[PDB]
Amino acid sequence: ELEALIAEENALRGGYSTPQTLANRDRCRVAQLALLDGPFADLGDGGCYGDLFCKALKTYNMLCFGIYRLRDAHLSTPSQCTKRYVITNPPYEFELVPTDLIFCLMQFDS
Amino acid sequence: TLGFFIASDAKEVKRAFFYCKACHNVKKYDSTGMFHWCAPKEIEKVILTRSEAAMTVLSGHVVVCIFGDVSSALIGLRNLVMPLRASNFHYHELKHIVFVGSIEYLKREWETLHNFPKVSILPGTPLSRADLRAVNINLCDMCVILSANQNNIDDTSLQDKECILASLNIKS
Amino acid sequence: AMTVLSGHVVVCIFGDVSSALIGLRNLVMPLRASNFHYHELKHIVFVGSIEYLKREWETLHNFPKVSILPGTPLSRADLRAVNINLCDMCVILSANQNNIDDTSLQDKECILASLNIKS
Amino acid sequence: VSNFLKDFLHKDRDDVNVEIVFLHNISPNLELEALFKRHFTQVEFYQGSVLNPHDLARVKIESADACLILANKYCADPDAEDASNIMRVISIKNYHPKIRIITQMLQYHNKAHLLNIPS
Repeated sequence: ELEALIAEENALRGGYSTPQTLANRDRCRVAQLALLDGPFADLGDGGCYGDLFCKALKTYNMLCFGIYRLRDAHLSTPSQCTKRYVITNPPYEFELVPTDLIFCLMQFDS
Repeated sequence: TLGFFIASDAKEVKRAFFYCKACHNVKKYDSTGMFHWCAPKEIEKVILTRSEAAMTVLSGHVVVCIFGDVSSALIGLRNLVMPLRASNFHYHELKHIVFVGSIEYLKREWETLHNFPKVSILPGTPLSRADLRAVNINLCDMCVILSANQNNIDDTSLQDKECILASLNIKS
Repeated sequence: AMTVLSGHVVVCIFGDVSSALIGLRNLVMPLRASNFHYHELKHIVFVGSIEYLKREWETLHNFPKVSILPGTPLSRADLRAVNINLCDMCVILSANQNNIDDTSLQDKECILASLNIKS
Repeated sequence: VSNFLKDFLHKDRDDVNVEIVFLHNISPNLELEALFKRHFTQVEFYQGSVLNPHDLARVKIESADACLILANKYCADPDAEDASNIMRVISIKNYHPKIRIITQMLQYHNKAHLLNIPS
């Protein structure tokens, strides 16, 4: 419908707020969360990814679908590199480190 | 109901189909209400000088460095701004967008962007360190380097020179 | 939009500031002959680029009922403003008769405009 | 090439056992071919691009003493030529970071870009 409206007018047309549009506002958005100080901080210290996924889905209806991890996280020696790589859909037994980011689809709340 | 799965192999996907429990006043949005919308504004209101951009404080924003000319093909930056202005984001969570680049190309493409809330223009060059320091490039959430000059070159490998030079300049 | 056009002629022109001249006088002169009464004359609206119509206006400014819409034939808003559903005829012309590597691609604008109007 | 070979392969130069390998994608014309034939015992030409790592491997860039990049002094846009030369430097240093590079730069404000390469 938005495609047809844009095709017709070649622009975006504003409109007054109605309950139907405000209901249409509720969607899910892509985000990254850090395990440093969130509610999952205790689970992020060596815990398994499956427990994090189950807790996030059951509590906040949040769908975790990937880890974004520092390149030198597996090295014993400390490093100053802040580059991170992508792990897509890790298994249940995949371990976690506190310096990780979690891809997630978060719901809309007012 | 069709469902979309992420899986290593297609054989395990079939288990989802043969599974049984026995065995185991003011306009703030568009007409559709799916994107943030604002009253149209002239391009003169959003253009910032280097000193004026220095006075304002930008943090957690997006900087789009554009290599474009007055006679180059249009990228279509609306497709870049529309995902960042969806209604599932609150107004305070919207990221400020600063287009750093030539003013002629942005004048050409402004007539599809003037309905979005927080967009600003820096008429400079992505290869100049003064413009990048004025926009607080060390505090931005993301820097997107785009090259509108997608014209054919005798060597295709030389079509990425501006982007690579800008990336190394920003990193250095 | 304020004025009401019915039983008129809409000429949708694909032209640029540096394109060959069609010579639209040859289109307007048959429609302005004296064997038609003044009330039977059909209003003519040229929808297209304003530069090309400025180039060719100096041979058209002596005819009674001619109007200009500086827009694009491929835009539905311009066609709705001119009341395309009430016109007696819509004439789609392409002034960009320049040579193309493939000649079969010289009719793309006219075909796209025709399908857009039909849809 | 004529000037560089005239100075480099001068007769009064002390005895140096150095061979010159010209890597260039554009095939030489008749006069360049004749010039290479006059110095066939010390000068070789190969067709390829610096930006392609395979062509760098063909000319044994990992064992070369130095890489010399010549600029097009007669170009419409000096900035484009400078950017192309800087990208060639980037490619060569990416293949082998320890090689010595002598490059020609047209504009003075562009050589600062060479400070952005870590190698």
